[PDB]
Order: sequence, then C-alpha cells, then structure tokens
Amino acid sequence: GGNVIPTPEEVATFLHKTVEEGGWEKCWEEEITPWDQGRATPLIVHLVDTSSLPLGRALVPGCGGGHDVVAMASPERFVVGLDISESALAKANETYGSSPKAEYFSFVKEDVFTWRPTELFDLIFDYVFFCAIEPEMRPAWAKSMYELLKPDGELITLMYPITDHVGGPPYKVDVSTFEEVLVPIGFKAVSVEENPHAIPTRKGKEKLGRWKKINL
Ligand SMILES: Nc1ncnc2c1ncn2[C@@H]1O[C@H](CSCC[C@H](N)C(=O)O)[C@@H](O)[C@H]1O
Ligand SMILES: [Cl-]
Repeated sequence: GGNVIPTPEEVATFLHKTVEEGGWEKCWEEEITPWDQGRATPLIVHLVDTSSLPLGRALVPGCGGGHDVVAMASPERFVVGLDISESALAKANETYGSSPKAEYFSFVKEDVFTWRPTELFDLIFDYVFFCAIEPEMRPAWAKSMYELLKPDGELITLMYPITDHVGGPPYKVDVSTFEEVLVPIGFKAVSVEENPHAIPTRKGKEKLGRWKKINL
C-alpha cells in the first residue's frame, strides 16, 4: 500500500522553497522528502527479481534514501549510491547499512557532475534525479552520464515526471527532453516503454528508457 506520497505536480508547488533556502541537505534534515517512496521502486524490484537489470558495476545518481541501491545490490552487482546530502546518506546508512548486502553497495557523498572514479559503470539508473536538477544542468547531466559509463555501459532512465506542470523541482520532462541531450553526444535509445509497475500518483507520468553509446 504505497500510495502515500504526493504527485510530482503537488511536490513542485512547495519543494523549491526549501531547496532555495538550504539546499537538498535542508530538505533531508527537516524530513521534507516528498519524492521518497519509503521503499524500493516497484519497477526496480520487478526488474531485479526477473534478472532484467544488467549485472556489473552500477551507479544510482542522486540516490537519496538509497532504497533502489540496496534492492539492486547483489554478489554480482556492486552498486554505488551518490548523493550530495550528508543527511540523506546518514538516513540510508541508518536504514540499510547493516544489511547482509552491505559488502555489495556503497553510499558515497559526491556530486554526479564532477565525481569520476577510476573504475566506471556498466549501468546507471536515473530516477527522480534528471528532474531534480535545474533545467540548464541537463546537457551537463547527459555528458556526466556518458563520462561515468564504460564504453559498453547502459543508461537506464525512468523518465519522470512526464507531466504538464509549471515550476520545480521536480521539473516536468518528456521523452524528447532526454533525447535532446543524450542523442547529440552519442547515445541511442534502445527502447522507450511504459512502466506497468508505476505507483498511482506516477501512473502515466513516467516511461522507462534504455540508452547505449553508438560507438564502442
Ligand atoms: N549534483 C548532485 N549529485 C548527487 N546528488 C544530488 C545532486 N544534486 C541533488 N542531489 C540529490 O538528488 C536527490 C533528489 S530527490 C530523489 C532521490 C531518489 N532518486 C529517489 O527516487 O528517492 C536528493 O537526495 C539530492 O540531495
Ligand atoms: Cl516526447
């Protein structure tokens, strides 16, 4: 029974007020976290349990409370959760840090736009991060996705929120918003599909995309 958080359209009316006052860290300190599902994203649980996510090294940018990081972690899928908020990662570690999966994941306080480890990622899963950033950061987001992926890596975007609302975060997006920043830098969409596991407040407001680099 997970229909307990506001629609993206409702979140967009107030979230900016705290982000503008004290950043994402203030949101986390004050428990103003209306994007947070309180559990792993149902689509992610489904894809993990049907072996429909690639194995290897995975990155979850703007991971927040880290639910999806932990759901994706396994002996063959090492997952890095990246967030700039100390309080977000404190909460993630408080919740999940003692999981037997702890040797297979790491919560790392780093900025997606600038952090570059020596070992890159087979997989990046972006959900509620592309829409969190200021709209003008979007071409830089695309270049960061390119740079953080190995040459045969895959970017998986749960593209959200596909809505008509004004303001943000979360800022409205559509498939063309992703295509416009990803294609010119050498990604190609493998497919774009509905998410039949969308929670009610997000049903019809998100689509799953898989992106690969056109040149190896
Ligand atoms: N440059 C950056 N690098 C890493 N994390 C960032 C960031 N800018 C914002 N964030 C983080 O992005 C998160 C957006 S909220 C979404 C959290 C998570 N994706 C979820 O679905 O629940 C916040 O936790 C915020 O601290
Ligand atoms: Cl579109």
